[PDB]
Amino acid sequence: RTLHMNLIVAVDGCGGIGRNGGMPWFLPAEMARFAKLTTLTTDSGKKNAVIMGRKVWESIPPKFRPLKSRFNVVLSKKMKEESNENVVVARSFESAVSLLQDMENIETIWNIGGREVYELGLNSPFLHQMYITRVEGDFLADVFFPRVDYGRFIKSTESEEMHEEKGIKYRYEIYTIKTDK
Ligand SMILES: NC(=O)c1ccc[n+]([C@@H]2O[C@H](COP(=O)([O-])OP(=O)(O)OC[C@H]3O[C@@H](n4cnc5c(N)ncnc54)[C@H](OP(=O)(O)O)[C@@H]3O)[C@@H](O)[C@H]2O)c1
Ligand SMILES: N#Cc1ccc(CC(=O)O)c(NC(=O)c2ccc(Cc3c[nH]c4nc(N)[nH]c(=O)c34)cc2)c1
Repeated sequence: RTLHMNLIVAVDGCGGIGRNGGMPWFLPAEMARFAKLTTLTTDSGKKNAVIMGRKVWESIPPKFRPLKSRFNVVLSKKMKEESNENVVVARSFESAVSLLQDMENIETIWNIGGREVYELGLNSPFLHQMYITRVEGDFLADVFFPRVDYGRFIKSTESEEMHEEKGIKYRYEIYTIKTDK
Protein backbone atom coordinates (compact mmCIF):
# COMPACT_ATOMS: atom_id res chain seq x y z
CA ARG A 1 0.00 0.00 0.00
CA THR A 2 2.31 2.74 1.28
CA LEU A 3 5.09 3.27 -1.29
CA HIS A 4 7.98 5.65 -0.59
CA MET A 5 10.16 7.49 -3.08
CA ASN A 6 13.40 8.64 -1.46
CA LEU A 7 16.00 10.78 -3.21
CA ILE A 8 19.71 10.14 -2.71
CA VAL A 9 22.48 12.46 -3.92
CA ALA A 10 25.96 13.81 -3.18
CA VAL A 11 26.30 17.57 -3.75
CA ASP A 12 29.28 19.88 -3.37
CA GLY A 13 29.36 23.32 -1.72
CA CYS A 14 27.75 24.84 -4.84
CA GLY A 15 25.06 22.19 -5.24
CA GLY A 16 27.02 20.58 -8.07
CA ILE A 17 26.47 16.90 -8.80
CA GLY A 18 28.18 16.22 -12.16
CA ARG A 19 31.12 17.25 -14.30
CA ASN A 20 31.69 16.21 -17.94
CA GLY A 21 29.03 13.50 -17.74
CA GLY A 22 30.60 11.92 -14.66
CA MET A 23 31.03 12.44 -10.95
CA PRO A 24 33.51 15.16 -9.88
CA TRP A 25 34.99 12.90 -7.17
CA PHE A 26 35.38 9.27 -6.15
CA LEU A 27 34.54 8.28 -2.56
CA PRO A 28 34.51 4.49 -2.07
CA ALA A 29 33.03 4.48 1.45
CA GLU A 30 30.31 6.94 0.44
CA MET A 31 29.55 4.72 -2.57
CA ALA A 32 29.32 1.65 -0.31
CA ARG A 33 26.79 3.45 1.88
CA PHE A 34 24.86 4.39 -1.29
CA ALA A 35 24.71 0.73 -2.28
CA LYS A 36 23.56 -0.38 1.18
CA LEU A 37 20.88 2.31 1.46
CA THR A 38 19.48 1.59 -2.00
CA THR A 39 19.67 -2.23 -1.77
CA LEU A 40 18.62 -3.14 1.78
CA THR A 41 14.94 -3.91 2.35
CA THR A 42 13.23 -4.78 5.62
CA ASP A 43 11.01 -7.47 4.06
CA SER A 44 13.41 -10.13 2.80
CA GLY A 45 12.16 -11.35 -0.55
CA LYS A 46 11.17 -7.80 -1.48
CA LYS A 47 13.29 -5.61 -3.75
CA ASN A 48 14.00 -1.92 -4.08
CA ALA A 49 13.83 -0.01 -7.35
CA VAL A 50 16.22 2.70 -8.55
CA ILE A 51 14.99 5.25 -11.09
CA MET A 52 17.60 7.23 -13.02
CA GLY A 53 18.16 9.25 -16.17
CA ARG A 54 20.05 8.02 -19.22
CA LYS A 55 23.25 9.87 -18.35
CA VAL A 56 23.36 8.38 -14.83
CA TRP A 57 22.94 4.97 -16.49
CA GLU A 58 25.83 5.73 -18.85
CA SER A 59 27.97 6.89 -15.89
CA ILE A 60 27.77 3.52 -14.08
CA PRO A 61 30.74 1.21 -14.79
CA PRO A 62 29.35 -1.64 -16.93
CA LYS A 63 30.64 -4.12 -14.34
CA PHE A 64 28.32 -2.60 -11.71
CA ARG A 65 25.58 -2.27 -14.36
CA PRO A 66 22.71 -2.95 -13.89
CA LEU A 67 22.85 -2.13 -10.15
CA LYS A 68 22.80 -5.53 -8.46
CA SER A 69 19.89 -6.69 -6.28
CA ARG A 70 17.75 -3.72 -7.37
CA PHE A 71 15.20 -3.22 -10.14
CA ASN A 72 16.58 -0.61 -12.57
CA VAL A 73 14.37 1.93 -14.37
CA VAL A 74 16.06 4.24 -16.88
CA LEU A 75 14.19 7.32 -18.12
CA SER A 76 15.04 8.00 -21.76
CA LYS A 77 13.33 9.07 -24.97
CA LYS A 78 16.24 7.88 -27.15
CA MET A 79 17.46 4.62 -25.56
CA LYS A 80 16.61 1.31 -27.19
CA GLU A 81 14.98 -1.34 -25.01
CA GLU A 82 17.17 -3.37 -22.65
CA SER A 83 17.09 -7.16 -22.98
CA ASN A 84 18.10 -7.63 -19.33
CA GLU A 85 15.06 -8.27 -17.14
CA ASN A 86 16.48 -6.24 -14.23
CA VAL A 87 16.39 -3.12 -16.45
CA VAL A 88 13.39 -1.40 -17.99
CA VAL A 89 13.55 1.73 -20.15
CA ALA A 90 10.67 4.12 -19.46
CA ARG A 91 9.63 7.03 -21.69
CA SER A 92 8.11 9.23 -18.95
CA PHE A 93 8.22 9.67 -15.19
CA GLU A 94 4.50 8.94 -14.86
CA SER A 95 4.78 5.64 -16.75
CA ALA A 96 7.84 4.64 -14.71
CA VAL A 97 6.06 5.30 -11.40
CA SER A 98 2.91 3.49 -12.56
CA LEU A 99 4.97 0.47 -13.64
CA LEU A 100 6.75 0.44 -10.27
CA GLN A 101 3.62 0.74 -8.14
CA ASP A 102 2.09 -2.09 -10.20
CA MET A 103 4.91 -4.38 -8.95
CA GLU A 104 4.11 -5.88 -5.54
CA ASN A 105 7.70 -7.00 -4.79
CA ILE A 106 9.00 -3.40 -4.87
CA GLU A 107 9.39 -1.97 -1.36
CA THR A 108 10.93 1.49 -1.92
CA ILE A 109 11.77 3.61 -4.97
CA TRP A 110 15.21 5.24 -4.80
CA ASN A 111 15.52 8.28 -7.07
CA ILE A 112 19.23 8.52 -7.90
CA GLY A 113 18.74 11.40 -10.23
CA GLY A 114 20.04 13.30 -12.99
CA ARG A 115 18.81 16.85 -12.31
CA GLU A 116 15.49 16.45 -14.14
CA VAL A 117 14.77 13.09 -12.47
CA TYR A 118 15.39 14.66 -9.05
CA GLU A 119 13.11 17.54 -10.05
CA LEU A 120 10.28 15.18 -11.00
CA GLY A 121 10.82 13.31 -7.73
CA LEU A 122 10.46 16.51 -5.70
CA ASN A 123 6.98 16.96 -7.24
CA SER A 124 5.91 13.34 -6.78
CA PRO A 125 3.12 12.45 -4.33
CA PHE A 126 5.33 9.51 -3.28
CA LEU A 127 8.15 11.83 -2.14
CA HIS A 128 9.27 10.78 1.35
CA GLN A 129 12.91 11.51 2.29
CA MET A 130 16.08 13.07 0.89
CA TYR A 131 19.44 11.49 1.77
CA ILE A 132 21.93 14.24 0.91
CA THR A 133 25.70 13.89 1.20
CA ARG A 134 27.10 17.41 1.45
CA VAL A 135 30.67 17.45 0.09
CA GLU A 136 32.97 20.33 1.02
CA GLY A 137 34.37 22.59 -1.68
CA ASP A 138 33.77 23.65 -5.28
CA PHE A 139 34.45 20.81 -7.73
CA LEU A 140 33.64 22.95 -10.81
CA ALA A 141 30.46 21.04 -11.63
CA ASP A 142 28.42 21.67 -14.77
CA VAL A 143 25.26 19.90 -13.54
CA PHE A 144 23.52 20.82 -10.29
CA PHE A 145 20.91 19.49 -7.90
CA PRO A 146 17.49 21.13 -8.51
CA ARG A 147 16.49 24.24 -6.63
CA VAL A 148 14.50 22.94 -3.65
CA ASP A 149 12.63 24.56 -0.75
CA TYR A 150 14.11 22.95 2.35
CA GLY A 151 11.23 24.58 4.27
CA ARG A 152 9.12 21.67 3.00
CA PHE A 153 11.16 19.18 5.05
CA ILE A 154 12.25 18.33 8.58
CA LYS A 155 16.01 17.83 8.92
CA SER A 156 16.82 14.82 11.08
CA THR A 157 18.79 15.65 14.22
CA GLU A 158 20.77 12.43 14.75
CA SER A 159 24.47 12.95 15.31
CA GLU A 160 26.38 13.37 12.04
CA GLU A 161 30.17 13.56 12.07
CA MET A 162 32.48 14.71 9.31
CA HIS A 163 33.95 12.06 7.00
CA GLU A 164 37.10 12.26 4.90
CA GLU A 165 38.57 10.10 2.16
CA LYS A 166 41.02 10.95 -0.62
CA GLY A 167 41.45 14.40 0.92
CA ILE A 168 37.72 15.08 0.43
CA LYS A 169 35.46 15.92 3.39
CA TYR A 170 31.70 15.36 3.55
CA ARG A 171 28.76 15.04 5.92
CA TYR A 172 25.46 13.14 5.74
CA GLU A 173 22.03 14.79 6.07
CA ILE A 174 18.52 13.31 6.10
CA TYR A 175 15.28 15.18 5.34
CA THR A 176 11.68 14.01 5.74
CA ILE A 177 8.75 15.67 3.96
CA LYS A 178 6.62 17.54 6.51
CA THR A 179 3.40 15.87 5.36
CA ASP A 180 4.85 12.54 6.71
CA LYS A 181 6.68 13.53 9.93
N1 LIG B 1 26.73 13.37 -7.35
C1 LIG B 1 25.57 12.70 -7.45
O1 LIG B 1 24.96 12.26 -6.50
C2 LIG B 1 25.00 12.54 -8.85
C3 LIG B 1 23.73 12.01 -9.03
C4 LIG B 1 23.21 11.88 -10.31
C5 LIG B 1 23.97 12.28 -11.39
N2 LIG B 1 25.21 12.77 -11.21
C6 LIG B 1 25.98 13.21 -12.42
O2 LIG B 1 25.22 14.11 -13.14
C7 LIG B 1 25.29 13.84 -14.56
C8 LIG B 1 24.00 13.17 -14.99
O3 LIG B 1 22.90 13.97 -14.67
P1 LIG B 1 22.16 14.92 -15.79
O4 LIG B 1 21.17 15.78 -15.06
O5 LIG B 1 23.21 15.52 -16.65
O6 LIG B 1 21.36 13.78 -16.66
P2 LIG B 1 20.32 12.55 -16.28
O7 LIG B 1 19.01 13.07 -15.77
O8 LIG B 1 21.10 11.48 -15.59
O9 LIG B 1 20.01 12.07 -17.81
C9 LIG B 1 19.32 12.97 -18.64
C10 LIG B 1 18.61 12.15 -19.71
O10 LIG B 1 17.67 11.27 -19.09
C11 LIG B 1 16.47 11.25 -19.83
N3 LIG B 1 15.36 11.85 -19.11
C12 LIG B 1 15.37 12.72 -18.05
N4 LIG B 1 14.17 13.04 -17.66
C13 LIG B 1 13.33 12.35 -18.49
C14 LIG B 1 11.92 12.27 -18.60
N5 LIG B 1 11.09 12.94 -17.78
N6 LIG B 1 11.41 11.48 -19.55
C15 LIG B 1 12.24 10.82 -20.36
N7 LIG B 1 13.56 10.82 -20.36
C16 LIG B 1 14.05 11.60 -19.40
C17 LIG B 1 16.80 11.92 -21.16
O11 LIG B 1 17.51 10.95 -21.85
P3 LIG B 1 17.52 10.99 -23.57
O12 LIG B 1 18.42 12.18 -23.89
O13 LIG B 1 18.10 9.63 -23.93
O14 LIG B 1 16.03 11.15 -23.80
C18 LIG B 1 17.82 12.99 -20.73
O15 LIG B 1 18.58 13.50 -21.79
C19 LIG B 1 26.51 12.96 -14.70
O16 LIG B 1 27.59 13.86 -14.64
C20 LIG B 1 26.39 12.11 -13.42
O17 LIG B 1 27.57 11.49 -13.04
C21 LIG B 1 25.71 12.92 -9.97
N1 LIG C 1 32.35 1.23 -3.17
C1 LIG C 1 31.45 1.03 -3.84
C2 LIG C 1 30.25 0.76 -4.74
C3 LIG C 1 29.68 -0.50 -4.74
C4 LIG C 1 28.59 -0.75 -5.55
C5 LIG C 1 28.07 0.24 -6.38
C6 LIG C 1 26.87 -0.09 -7.24
C7 LIG C 1 25.71 -0.15 -6.26
O1 LIG C 1 25.31 0.91 -5.71
O2 LIG C 1 25.17 -1.25 -5.99
C8 LIG C 1 28.63 1.50 -6.40
N2 LIG C 1 28.09 2.59 -7.22
C9 LIG C 1 27.85 2.81 -8.66
O3 LIG C 1 28.14 2.03 -9.50
C10 LIG C 1 27.26 4.20 -8.94
C11 LIG C 1 27.97 5.16 -9.67
C12 LIG C 1 27.43 6.42 -9.87
C13 LIG C 1 26.18 6.75 -9.36
C14 LIG C 1 25.60 8.17 -9.57
C15 LIG C 1 24.83 8.61 -8.29
C16 LIG C 1 23.48 8.86 -8.34
N3 LIG C 1 23.03 9.21 -7.11
C17 LIG C 1 24.10 9.20 -6.26
N4 LIG C 1 24.14 9.51 -4.80
C18 LIG C 1 25.39 9.43 -4.06
N5 LIG C 1 25.38 9.74 -2.64
N6 LIG C 1 26.60 9.05 -4.76
C19 LIG C 1 26.54 8.75 -6.17
O4 LIG C 1 27.54 8.44 -6.72
C20 LIG C 1 25.22 8.83 -6.96
C21 LIG C 1 25.48 5.80 -8.63
C22 LIG C 1 26.02 4.54 -8.42
C23 LIG C 1 29.72 1.75 -5.57
